[PDB]
Amino acid sequence: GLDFVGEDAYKQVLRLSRRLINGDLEHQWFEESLRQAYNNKAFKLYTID
DNA sequence: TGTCCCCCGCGTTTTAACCGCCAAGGGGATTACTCCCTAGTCTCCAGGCACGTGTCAGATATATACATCCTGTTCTAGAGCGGCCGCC
Repeated sequence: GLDFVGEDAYKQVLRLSRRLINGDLEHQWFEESLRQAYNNKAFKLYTID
């Protein structure tokens, strides 16, 4: 369920940051989703927690 | 005994070693279900062991023959000496 289709990207990355701070996201998957979601442009949110 | 060049003691400046802190995510450790194969017999039989023996490669033997090592003699190169020549 890390895909972004059928949902606004901003609310989705907000929820992703919530579970990212929550410590149950397996970080590499989170930066991979950011890479294939915003075409590598969201590199500043890797250390949001 | 000498030497000289190879290694030690020390000054200086980097450098990565140890420590403080942080997550991670493969991975060690534990628990459980289950499934194969190894524990344990019965019977037997075909390979393995004790016995017996003809035999074929190794050892003894000795003149012959290697075979290299030690030594003697000769060849040739090197240093010393002496005679001859030119110069002051």
